[PDB]
Amino acid sequence: GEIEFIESSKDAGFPVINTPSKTKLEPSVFHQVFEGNKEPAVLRSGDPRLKANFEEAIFSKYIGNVNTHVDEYMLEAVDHYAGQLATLDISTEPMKLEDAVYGTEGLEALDLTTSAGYPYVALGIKKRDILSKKTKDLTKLKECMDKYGLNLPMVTYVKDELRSIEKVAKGKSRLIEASSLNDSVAMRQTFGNLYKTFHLNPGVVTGSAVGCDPDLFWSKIPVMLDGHLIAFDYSGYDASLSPVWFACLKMILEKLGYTHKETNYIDYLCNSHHLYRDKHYFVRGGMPSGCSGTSIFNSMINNIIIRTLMLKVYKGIDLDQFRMIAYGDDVIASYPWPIDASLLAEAGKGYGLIMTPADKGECFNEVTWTNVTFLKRYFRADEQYPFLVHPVMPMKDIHESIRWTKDPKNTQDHVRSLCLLAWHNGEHEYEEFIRKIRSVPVGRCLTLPAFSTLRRKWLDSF
RNA sequence: UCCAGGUCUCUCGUCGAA
RNA sequence: GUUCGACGAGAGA
RNA sequence: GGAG
Ligand SMILES: [Mg+2]
Repeated sequence: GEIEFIESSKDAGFPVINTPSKTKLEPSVFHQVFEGNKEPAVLRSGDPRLKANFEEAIFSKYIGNVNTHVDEYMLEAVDHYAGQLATLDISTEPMKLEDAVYGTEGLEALDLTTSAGYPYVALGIKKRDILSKKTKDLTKLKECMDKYGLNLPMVTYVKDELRSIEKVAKGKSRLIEASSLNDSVAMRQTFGNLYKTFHLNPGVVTGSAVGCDPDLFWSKIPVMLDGHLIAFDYSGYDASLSPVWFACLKMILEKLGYTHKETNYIDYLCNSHHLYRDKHYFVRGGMPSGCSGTSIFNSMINNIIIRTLMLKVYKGIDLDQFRMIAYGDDVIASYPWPIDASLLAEAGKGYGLIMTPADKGECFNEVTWTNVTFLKRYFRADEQYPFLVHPVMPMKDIHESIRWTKDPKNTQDHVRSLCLLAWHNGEHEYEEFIRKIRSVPVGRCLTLPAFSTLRRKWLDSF
């Protein structure tokens, strides 16, 4: 992806937006209890912790575009993945507007607690001023879509979240692109049936993990990926994507049954326009993270990409024995024979992708069931029931979370939620976690679940 | 004086009235 | 208890 | 800009 052009929003008849410049995050009562290396991301150019230019840092992800055509490897990649998806019977018929907006099996309602994007954000207008799940009213919505139309600019915000202090110093904060309510609705009408079929079918046929519950899904993964493991990381995947990959996505969408007018919606993802503060800018390429379908489309593209690389690097690879599960850029895969991920990274480079060793490792060495991760979780077979597998989030990540709060009123919910992640590390580790929580006054006021109760509910869930 | 911060998935919690 | 609904939070991508 |  590449920022092609920047103009003042005033030139283009857009207002200055007003982007929150202060974190909601503050140290919690457990800040001194646990060790941690993360702090709230830099949100503004005048952050005292900055050791580099902030705006340069945040837009640096747009590394550029490769100018190459859809080659024979891509075509074969698209054909093979389209053949899997054909078994799922995805309807290309538009989703009913009420279902698209207020929810249906496999697809939750629009989030009414989030911004409505442009122009509503500059008009003081919220989603709740327009939509209500209690009434399921569409009258005010139809009228706002008629009035303001589609293909509105997305609004760039700096994401408020914890980051390593290294990334704080370099100002390497992440950006989100707020989709207009109108475009979210139009997207959901057009692709809603695809969305729900993916959500309902996580696994190696969609090549997607969206819709999964790691507590249950982790036990299925080794059954689905029974070959030699393949995993690697991407650097700035979303923003690294060149237009050729969107061209591929549109082709696979056509093979699914979508027409040109419908695939043209992808042009608004690939060739996108944005508001940041007092600027209006144009990006060619890059998946604008925050558009409707971000996860599904990033995952679909990841399925096209990794097939492409396999086919290019290894002639006589048999994709029918390839298995992969992607969640956006995150991926875990297998092939019956050892695949050199460093060679895939090499081919990836020519396609404008930056692929590095899994989990920020030093070399593209062997990926094993013991060291592989997915959705930041390790895999550990239950010692009692070896066919059941624990999703294991590292305690250090659980520690970073508990050390901060967006509101001390939520302490009970926050800490309970973390317990449900922590116990998969085992009873000893869990009790040490509970103990440190109980080492400060507030901790002793919390209702925390017993290890035995968690294990019991888990086994019961199967 | 106060508000402004995406798409989605999963899970937990508080409310439900069948 | 169980479903389905509305609201809050946490985590992941 | 929205609201009180
Ligand atoms: Mg990964």
